[PDB]
Amino acid sequence: VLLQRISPLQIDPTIISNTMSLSPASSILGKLRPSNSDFS
Amino acid sequence: PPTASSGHGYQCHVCSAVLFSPLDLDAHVASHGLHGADVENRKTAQLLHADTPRLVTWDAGLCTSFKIVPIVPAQVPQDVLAYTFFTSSYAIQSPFPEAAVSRIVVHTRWASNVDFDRDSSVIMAPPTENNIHLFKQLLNTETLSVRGANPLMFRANVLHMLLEFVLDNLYLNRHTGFSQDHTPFTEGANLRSLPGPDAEKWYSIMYPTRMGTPNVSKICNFVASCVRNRVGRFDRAQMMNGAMSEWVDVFETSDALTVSIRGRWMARLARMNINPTEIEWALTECAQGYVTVTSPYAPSVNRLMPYRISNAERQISQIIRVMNIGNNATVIQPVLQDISVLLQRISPLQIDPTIISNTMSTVSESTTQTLSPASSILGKLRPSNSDFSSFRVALAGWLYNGVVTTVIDDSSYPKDGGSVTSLENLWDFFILALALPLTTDPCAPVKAFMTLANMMVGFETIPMDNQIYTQSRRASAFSTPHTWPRCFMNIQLISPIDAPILRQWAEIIHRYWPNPSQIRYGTPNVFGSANLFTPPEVLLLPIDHQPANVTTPTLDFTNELTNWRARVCELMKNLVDNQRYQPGWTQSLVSSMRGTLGKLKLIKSMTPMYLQQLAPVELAVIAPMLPFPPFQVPYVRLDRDRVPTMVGVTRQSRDTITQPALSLSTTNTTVGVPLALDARAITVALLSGKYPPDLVTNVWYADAIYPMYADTEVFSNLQRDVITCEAVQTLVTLVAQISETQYPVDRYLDWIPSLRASAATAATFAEWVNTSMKTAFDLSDMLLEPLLSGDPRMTQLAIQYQQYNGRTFNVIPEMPGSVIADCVQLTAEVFNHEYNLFGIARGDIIIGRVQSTHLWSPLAPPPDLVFDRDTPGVHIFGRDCRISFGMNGAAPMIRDETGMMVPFEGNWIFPLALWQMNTRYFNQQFDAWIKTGELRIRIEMGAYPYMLHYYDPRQYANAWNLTSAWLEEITPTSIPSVPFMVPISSDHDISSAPAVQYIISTEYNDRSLFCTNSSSPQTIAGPDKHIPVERYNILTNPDAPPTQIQLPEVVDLYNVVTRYAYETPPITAVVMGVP
Amino acid sequence: EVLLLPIDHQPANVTTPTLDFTNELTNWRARVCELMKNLVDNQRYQPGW
Amino acid sequence: VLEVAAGRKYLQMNNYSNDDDDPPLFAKDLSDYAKAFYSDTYEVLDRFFWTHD
Ligand SMILES: [Zn+2]
Repeated sequence: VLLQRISPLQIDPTIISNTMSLSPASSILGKLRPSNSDFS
Repeated sequence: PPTASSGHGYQCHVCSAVLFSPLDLDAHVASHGLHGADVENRKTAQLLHADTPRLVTWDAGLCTSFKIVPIVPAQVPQDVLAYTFFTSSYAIQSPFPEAAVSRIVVHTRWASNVDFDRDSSVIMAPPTENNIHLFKQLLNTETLSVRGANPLMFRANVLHMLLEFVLDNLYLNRHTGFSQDHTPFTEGANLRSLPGPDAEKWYSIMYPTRMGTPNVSKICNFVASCVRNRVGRFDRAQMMNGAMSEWVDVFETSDALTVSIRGRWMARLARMNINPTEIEWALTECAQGYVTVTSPYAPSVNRLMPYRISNAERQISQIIRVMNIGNNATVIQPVLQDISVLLQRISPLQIDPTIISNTMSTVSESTTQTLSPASSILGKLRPSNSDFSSFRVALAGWLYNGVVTTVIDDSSYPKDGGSVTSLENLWDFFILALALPLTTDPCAPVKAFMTLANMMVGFETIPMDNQIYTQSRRASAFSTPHTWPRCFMNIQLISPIDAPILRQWAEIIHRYWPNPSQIRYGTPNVFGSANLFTPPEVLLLPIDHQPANVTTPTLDFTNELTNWRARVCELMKNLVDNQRYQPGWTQSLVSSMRGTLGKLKLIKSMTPMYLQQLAPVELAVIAPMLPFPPFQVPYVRLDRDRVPTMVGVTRQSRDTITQPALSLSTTNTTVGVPLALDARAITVALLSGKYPPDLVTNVWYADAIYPMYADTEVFSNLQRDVITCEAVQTLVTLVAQISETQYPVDRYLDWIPSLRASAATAATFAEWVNTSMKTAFDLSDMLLEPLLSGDPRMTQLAIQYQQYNGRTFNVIPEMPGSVIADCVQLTAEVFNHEYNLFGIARGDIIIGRVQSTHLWSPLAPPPDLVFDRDTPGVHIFGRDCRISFGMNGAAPMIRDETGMMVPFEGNWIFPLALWQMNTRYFNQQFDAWIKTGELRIRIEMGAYPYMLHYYDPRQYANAWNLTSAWLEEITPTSIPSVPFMVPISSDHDISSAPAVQYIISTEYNDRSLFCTNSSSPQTIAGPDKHIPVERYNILTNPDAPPTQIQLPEVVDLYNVVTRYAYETPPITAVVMGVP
Repeated sequence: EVLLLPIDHQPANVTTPTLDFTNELTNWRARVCELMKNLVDNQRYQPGW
Repeated sequence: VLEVAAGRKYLQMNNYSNDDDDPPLFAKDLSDYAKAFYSDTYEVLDRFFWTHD
């Protein structure tokens, strides 16, 4: 938590979705599940 | 489908009956009348139709951006001059603000009466107010103060401001009208009358040299030294009798900067201009003689219709479009859909699947027999005109094999095997063998060969490459060039002793498969060449094409697509021949199969003749009017070495690699999506085909092709392409100013501070540029967003495909110029000299007390008050600044940059960042010594916004209350404006009083000062400045020609401007077609 | 006075290109993607598609 | 620029079955193996092949 609070880095999974836009694209989208936001 | 109806509706209401359902009701009444938003949606709408921008917009007000505002009112009622001297007493209205202190400010389009505003504007209050908010818009999102700005973003904010200043001035100077001067003020001049409610107030602003000259006041001193005969209109082109002369040249108030910008804009528009003759030639050549259009033959009235563009712009637009389409299959399918729709509307062919039934009902076969080839193929084929759109989608996919690849669905294959003893599988083989040559899939021949190979396993045998892709492997899985078996490329491994029929089928595929061709659509005179890999104006085709000889077509069996069917039927005849492959069949069944095959090989169908003679003509007539131009790659017939294995586009460099030809191999993204089709439907459409009773193709196309060429909408897409290229170039040229890019850009604003931009900073700045260019031009859809999802400071465009050989073909389109980037660079080059007029000052400031009765201006201080680095007795700080408290009376000390420690007195030099990082520890230690002590500091900044405070010289004034609220508000993120105290000018002598200055400049920043005491004879106390004659060169220098401009260092505020009266009608109002 | 790290470290600056295959982790991502590409290229390992 | 379709320098019989001792025909035995573009000047021909694949 201390590193998370003093670091400049921000982690938003929306970059993956914006870059993506059996459909391998949708497959990896569903397998990464960017909507989850726990990066502990 | 086979829908039914159920229950609800019952109202016949023509004969009062009640039905079983509302659908039955609808069919019943019809019989009566007859007898008796995701981003994918955004991209799809984008492809189908974009948003045309607003290129031509007119302006009827005087073309200027710099105005003069009075800052201090004149002392008109005074006790040295009687009030009868001044012109104000007589209500004479002068061209200049009659005040004690004037000054130039910047208010874009303040005197303008536009047709369509562009929403961009650089409005500046006078310097006495606060203009800090013009420099805290883009990246200054965490400055707590309201009147505070971050100094490390002045360059980005100024770049955005200059882009706004250019976008606000993309107008055409409009011609209004004139009248003659009935007064003796001018020798009968023609004076422009601009529209508006209050127009009387403009004839004294536009024409400075009409005013009388009764006084020796400064305004009259100026006006009495100007030239007499440069006023109003002095040239015109009157080409028609009483028809509003085309253009004029007029002397009037306007500044060279916006005049040059609008001149560049008009010179860019004049290059795209096409005339009705060229338009009708292009349309006739596109329609290929089926549609005629007429233009007039008289002296014109100077239309203006910018629609012509180079080929580089169209190629770049096509690259961006493919970049959007890549790997979706729902963004591209609607294009194929509506192409098939208009093919249905235009084509004369008509698929009636009763030919198959009428030809199969005449087959002679017994009844005491458990098999029937006729019934078998009728069941396998199912002739029904429900969905023959598969045929049209296949025909439309020929225009797109770089992105779309039509492939036969695997539901058409024989369901995990299929043997030659099974009649269903035989007919399946026939259907697939006819349907495969009409797909743009490069692996169709091998899929056909291995359909037969799978279908006969255990009867014949051939050696395969490995044990995975064996002979029993599903035929639809051989879908890459790597997969083609070695025995299909070396024929002598299919030895005729063991696999005779299979070797025969292989040789038939190699020799008689259809051959490519081309048709040469379009006309690149008016339009360009959107295609990237084929030569301009060529259209590749998977089949041969030779035109027709007559317009009344009749049947013939002399074409490629019929010879293919003949060969397939001959080989199936040989296959059914032997008893080796159907040991149980009888002579009657063998003869019946022969009869069905021989009757199916010669079936009176018009579809092959159509595909040879008329289909390519229709594709070529439809292509030039498509919203998304064709994107093809070559159709390699059967060679394996040349099949394309990819096509990818790049949009940024990779490394320290400046050259796209070297950075393109490993920084591309593959593009392409396959579309499945129906072999059954394609083969039914290919077997059933007939024309109308007596069609005459010239008349048919002449009255079926008219509407799509009367609809003029492809001309409005070329303007969108222009705007796209302009936007990409402007993005490159502006990002190169704050970052370090690969292009040889010029740099003018390096003296303004700025931070160290990263990817996030560059992306944000690019977003601001994108939105600011979309606000002007009235755009709503995406533009420049395909380039923003990466690193915007290494951008580059290029496309390529690769063959199975590994030989790659690339297309690096050359970037044409952009008038908007040229004008932004011009505005920056002018800012470099005229920065004061936009509110910025250069150099740094010197904080130190100066008390004296003198009247010099702080924006132009005397020489022996500034000091710099190379001055004796100066201390430079910055690297490790440490303070040490004094003890027992000894003074405190601060650490020099060279390790020495000095007291609080003398001349110092700080970096502004060094002050900001210690804004509070330094105020408490230093402010007590600057105020009353002997300390003096030169905070070096480079660029800073300022604010002015005027005071009466004959009363005590003190600056500490202003200069303390600035020092104590300097912050590690923001600084407020720098307050200066300027004295007021006086046209008569006064008594002096002590002043106490604290802040002064180190250069000359008093450049926006226009005139001081402009109505009095003289200026006796304070900073005086007469009207700047160099600003009005062509009016005070008789030798200068009327069209001279000194651009980089003077704005010139008055010059000759040209005004147009062109007219922009629609295309169809000039080029009429003949119905 | 040493702090071991399982990766290389370089001096800091924010003005360094995103696509920089001198970086170890960026190079690793690029190499893994290249190998999976080579795996998928010829369809030698994916029958049944 | 006149365009004629070249045809069949050779001709094949029934007993010709791809033998190692049969004479090679060099693909000039079937219908369409090439097209001939005749003109009067090689400049005109070279300009023709700008808009031709
Ligand atoms: Zn009825």
